[PDB]
Amino acid sequence: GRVIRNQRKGAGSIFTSHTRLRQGAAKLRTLDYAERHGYIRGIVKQIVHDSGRGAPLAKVVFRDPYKYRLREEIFIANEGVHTGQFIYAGKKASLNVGNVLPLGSVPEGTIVSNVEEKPGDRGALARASGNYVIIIGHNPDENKTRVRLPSGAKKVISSDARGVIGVIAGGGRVDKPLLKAGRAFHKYRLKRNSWPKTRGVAMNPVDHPHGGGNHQHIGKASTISRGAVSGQKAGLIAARRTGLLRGSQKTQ
Amino acid sequence: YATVSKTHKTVSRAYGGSRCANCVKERIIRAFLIEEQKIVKKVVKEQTEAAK
Amino acid sequence: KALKVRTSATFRLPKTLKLARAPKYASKAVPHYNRLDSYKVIEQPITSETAMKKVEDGNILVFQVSMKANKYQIKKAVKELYEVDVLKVNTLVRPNGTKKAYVRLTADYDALDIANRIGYI
Amino acid sequence: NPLTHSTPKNFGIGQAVQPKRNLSRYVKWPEYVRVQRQKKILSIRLKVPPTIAQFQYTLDRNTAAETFKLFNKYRPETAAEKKERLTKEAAAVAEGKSKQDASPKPYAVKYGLNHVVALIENKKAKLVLIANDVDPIELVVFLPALCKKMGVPYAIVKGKARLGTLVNQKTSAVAALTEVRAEDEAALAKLVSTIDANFADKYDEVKKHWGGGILGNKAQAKMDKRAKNSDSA
RNA sequence: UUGACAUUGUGAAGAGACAUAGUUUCUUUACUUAUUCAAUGAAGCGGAGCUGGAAUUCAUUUUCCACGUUCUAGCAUUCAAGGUCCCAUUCGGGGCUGAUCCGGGUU
RNA sequence: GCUUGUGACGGCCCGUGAAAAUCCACAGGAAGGAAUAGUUUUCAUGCCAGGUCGUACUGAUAACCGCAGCAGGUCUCCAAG
RNA sequence: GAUGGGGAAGCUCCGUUUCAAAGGCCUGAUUUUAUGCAGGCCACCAUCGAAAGGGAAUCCGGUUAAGAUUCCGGAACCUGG
Ligand SMILES: [Mg+2]
Ligand SMILES: [Mg+2]
Ligand SMILES: [Mg+2]
Ligand SMILES: [Mg+2]
Ligand SMILES: [Mg+2]
Ligand SMILES: [Mg+2]
Ligand SMILES: [Mg+2]
Ligand SMILES: [Mg+2]
Ligand SMILES: [Mg+2]
Ligand SMILES: [Mg+2]
Ligand SMILES: [Mg+2]
Ligand SMILES: [Mg+2]
Ligand SMILES: [Mg+2]
Ligand SMILES: [Mg+2]
Ligand SMILES: [Mg+2]
Ligand SMILES: [Mg+2]
Ligand SMILES: [Mg+2]
Ligand SMILES: [Mg+2]
Ligand SMILES: [Mg+2]
Ligand SMILES: [Mg+2]
Ligand SMILES: [Mg+2]
Ligand SMILES: [Mg+2]
Ligand SMILES: [Mg+2]
Ligand SMILES: [Mg+2]
Ligand SMILES: [Mg+2]
Ligand SMILES: [Mg+2]
Ligand SMILES: [Mg+2]
Ligand SMILES: [Mg+2]
Ligand SMILES: [Mg+2]
Ligand SMILES: [Mg+2]
Ligand SMILES: [Mg+2]
Ligand SMILES: [Mg+2]
Ligand SMILES: [Mg+2]
Ligand SMILES: [Mg+2]
Ligand SMILES: [Mg+2]
Ligand SMILES: [Mg+2]
Ligand SMILES: [Mg+2]
Repeated sequence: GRVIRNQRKGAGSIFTSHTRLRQGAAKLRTLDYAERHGYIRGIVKQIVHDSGRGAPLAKVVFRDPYKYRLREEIFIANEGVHTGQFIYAGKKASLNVGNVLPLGSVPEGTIVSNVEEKPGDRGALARASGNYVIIIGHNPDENKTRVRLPSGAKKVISSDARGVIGVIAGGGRVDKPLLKAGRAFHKYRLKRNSWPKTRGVAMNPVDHPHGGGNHQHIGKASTISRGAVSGQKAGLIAARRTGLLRGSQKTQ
Repeated sequence: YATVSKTHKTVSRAYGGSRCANCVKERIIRAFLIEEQKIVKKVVKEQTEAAK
Repeated sequence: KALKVRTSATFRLPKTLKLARAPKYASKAVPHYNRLDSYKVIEQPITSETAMKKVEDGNILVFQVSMKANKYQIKKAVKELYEVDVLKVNTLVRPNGTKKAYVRLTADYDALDIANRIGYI
Repeated sequence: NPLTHSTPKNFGIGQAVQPKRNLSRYVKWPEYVRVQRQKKILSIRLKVPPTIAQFQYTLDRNTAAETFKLFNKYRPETAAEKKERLTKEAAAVAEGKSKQDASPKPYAVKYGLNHVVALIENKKAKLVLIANDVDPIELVVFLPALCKKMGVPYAIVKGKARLGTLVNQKTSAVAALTEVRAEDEAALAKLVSTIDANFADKYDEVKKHWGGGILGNKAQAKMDKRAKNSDSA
C-alpha cells in the first residue's frame, strides 16, 4: 500500500519550514580573539519578535576590531535585557544578565542560556522561551564543566563553551490554552505544514499501519521497535514504558 | 530627492538632515561629559599606582 | 634573505599578462558589405488612401520599411535618399508583419510636393 | 613640538581598530601550495624505511663545490662545437685520408639514468653522482646499493637541476665520470675519498637506520615541556 | 544491526609461545600524519621574553599568576600622531620605531 | 448623506503582518582652491538626444474553455433618483 | 539554475558560495603613444523567475469609417550628454 505520512515528510515538499519572515539565525559572536582573551562591549539596539519563535530576539551591535565598521549580531534575548543595555562577551568578563561567558568562568549554580555544545559552535543549548541551563560542576584538569540541560539530562562540555547569563525571555507561553482551532492554525502557519492531524486509525490500510477495520482500533501493540523500518514506525517508538505516569518524575 | 536642491535635504546644525536636534543636544552632552569623566578615571588610577 | 609580507589573509589570483589576438589567417577573407543600406532600409511608399491623406494634410511620408531597421536608421535613410529634413519618425508593425514609418518632415518641406517628385499619386 | 602632538594609540582589545600586520602565517594558500607543503610534512611524520632516508643525507656544499669544479670541465659537446668538429673531421678525414680519427678521443661526463646504470654494472664508472630529488624515487633508489656492490664510489648530491646545468639538460637525474685526463686523475682520487667516507663506507650502517618520526613543533614543545616537568621535579 | 577482513599507522605498561633472552599477537592508554567533525572575508596560535607582583629565600631565584577597555543609547577609518634615520631639500616621498623575539601547524 | 482617499487614535495576536534594484542625507576630511583675481553647476537661464517590441477588437445567454452562436464555467475597476 | 567540484556504467544526479589561485572601479603615471604601470581601495561569486509586488518622467482640448495619456494643437516633465 501507500507511503505513510511520516515518510513523505522527509522529501520536504510541502513540508519545509515557513521562513520568509524570520529575522535571521540566532547565534553568538564568532569566538574570535577578543572574546577568548578578554571581553568586548556591545549594545542591544532592539529586542524583537521572530516569526514562529517563542522568545524575542535581541539585535546587538559591536565594533569590528579589524575594520572601521559595525557588525551586528542576533542574540536570543534573556529575560531582563533591554534596548540600550551594554553587553559584554568574553572570558574576562563580568557576571551579569545578558553577558556571554565561557562556562569555565562561572561558579556553579550560575544560570545561562544559548550554550555551545563545543566551544564556538555559536550557541546550541536551551534557546526556547523559558529554558536555561545550570552549571553544576567543574573539572579544571581537562577543563570540562558539567551542566543540567532543560530536559533533565546532565552533560559535560568544554569549559570554553560560551553561555549567556540568564533565562530566555517570553516564558510561560505554554500556560495559555489555545482555546480554538484557529489559533493552533495561525500558530503552525508560521512554523511548518504539520497541522491538523488525521489519526492513523481513521485511515484506510493503504494509508497506515493503523488503518481499516469495521471499528476503529490499532489492532496490535502501538509500541514499535527501534529496529523497525520506515513505513512501520508509527506509534510509541521504542517506548520503554507506557501508561499514565504516576508520582513525581524529576531525575535523581 | 535627486531633483531637489540640497537645502531641501538638510537643516544647518551638525548632523543636519540625519538626526533630530534634541538627539544631537544629547549626544553632545554625553560626548563632553564622558571625555571629561575619562580624564578623571586616568589621574585617579595614576594615583592608585603610586599609592598602594 | 627572507619572505614576503602579505597583510591580507586572502590570497588572490595574480594579475597576469593578458595578450591580444594576432591571428595567422583572417576571420572570413572578405568583410560583409553593408547589410542594411538606405535602399534596403526604406522598402516602398505606402499609398493607401488614408496614407495619401497624411501626405496632403500632415506633411508626412509613409513608407513600408525594413523590419530589421530602427527609428534612427529610417530617419537617416530618408534624409539621405530624398534630400529632405526630418522632424520625427513614428513606426509600427503592420498586421501582415511589415513595418510602416510615418515620417514627419520639417516645416521647410512640402511632403506632398515631395510625393509626386518620387513619383506616386 | 610645534603645534604638533603625541597622541599614541591603544590597541588592547575593545578599542582602536587593529593595525595592519603580517598575517602571512595565516593566509589561505591555494590547494596546490597546501598540498606540496603537507606532502613534505606527512613525509616526515611517517617513519621512513632505511632504503629511503639514505637520501636526505646529501653531499655537503664544500666537497660538492669541489665535485662540480672538476666535472664542469668535462661538459659534453655544445651544438656548435659538434658542428665545428664535424666539419673539421668531415673535411679533413675524407681527403687528408685520416681514419675518421682527425678527432681527439673525447672525455666527457656520462649521463642519462640508463646509460649510467650499465656503466656501473660494467665497472666503468669511477664516480657516480645521484640527485637527492627525483620524484619517482624508484628511478634511483637502487643506485647506492648498485654502486656499493659493483664496488663503485658514489655520492647523493643536492640538485637534479644542477646535474642538469653541467650537461645542458634542464635536469639530469644522475651524472658520472668514467674517463679523465691525467691532469685531473689526482684530484679525482681525492674527491672520491671524502665521498666514499660519507657514503659507501657509511652505507651498511645507514641501511639499518629508519628516518622520520618527527613531531611538528607545536607538539614538540608539548612533550619537551611535559617531559621536563613530570620526571625531574 | 552484529562480527570478521581491508582502509590502519606510532609509543608505553600488561598478558600471551620456541619452552624465564624478544621477532609476534591481543587487553588497557598514550601519540598525529591517515580518516572524521566544527570554525573563520584561514587575525593574533605554540614557544621564549620584557615588565609588575603574590610568593619564601636556606645562596639566589626554586616557582606561580598576571602582563592597556565596565557610572552614560557619544566619538574610534586615510600604511598613525609622536620620536628617529634617509632623498639632496619643494611638494612630495621612503625606512625604522611606535606595536619585543623565535617557528610559517589558520584555529 | 454615498463612494473613495487620508489623518491622529484605539482593539487584537503562542499571528506582530516581503525582498531587492534604486534615491538621498549625514559622519569623515584626501584633496583642490583668491586679489590682480580664483573656486563654485545640488541657484536661474540656455544646447543636443531618448532605441527595441505590444498598442485594432471581444472579454461573454454569439469573438475565451465546455465537439456549437451550449440556460454551464471563467480574475477585476467605475456606480444616479 | 550554469560554474571549480562530488556522485553515477551512463542518459545525467547533488551542490549555488558550496573544501576554488573565481573578479573591477577610480584616477594617477604618457607628453617615444596610445594607454603599460603606480597606489588605494571593494571581495559583492553567475544567471532566469512579477504585463496585480518594487519602479525616473505628461496633461488638457481637438481629430478618425476604424488609432490615440501614442497623431494634431498647446502647455509640461524625467533621464543621459
Ligand atoms: Mg509503496
Ligand atoms: Mg528552506
Ligand atoms: Mg495542513
Ligand atoms: Mg491527534
Ligand atoms: Mg486528529
Ligand atoms: Mg475511513
Ligand atoms: Mg499496511
Ligand atoms: Mg503492524
Ligand atoms: Mg485498524
Ligand atoms: Mg479506538
Ligand atoms: Mg531645510
Ligand atoms: Mg563640516
Ligand atoms: Mg500643406
Ligand atoms: Mg511603437
Ligand atoms: Mg670541453
Ligand atoms: Mg570492532
Ligand atoms: Mg582561523
Ligand atoms: Mg472598494
Ligand atoms: Mg505593529
Ligand atoms: Mg532622505
Ligand atoms: Mg595623498
Ligand atoms: Mg541643475
Ligand atoms: Mg545603449
Ligand atoms: Mg484600446
Ligand atoms: Mg458580443
Ligand atoms: Mg470556442
Ligand atoms: Mg455559454
Ligand atoms: Mg543544478
Ligand atoms: Mg529578471
Ligand atoms: Mg513589473
Ligand atoms: Mg508592477
Ligand atoms: Mg488614422
Ligand atoms: Mg476605440
Ligand atoms: Mg483625446
Ligand atoms: Mg504633442
Ligand atoms: Mg512646445
Ligand atoms: Mg541635466
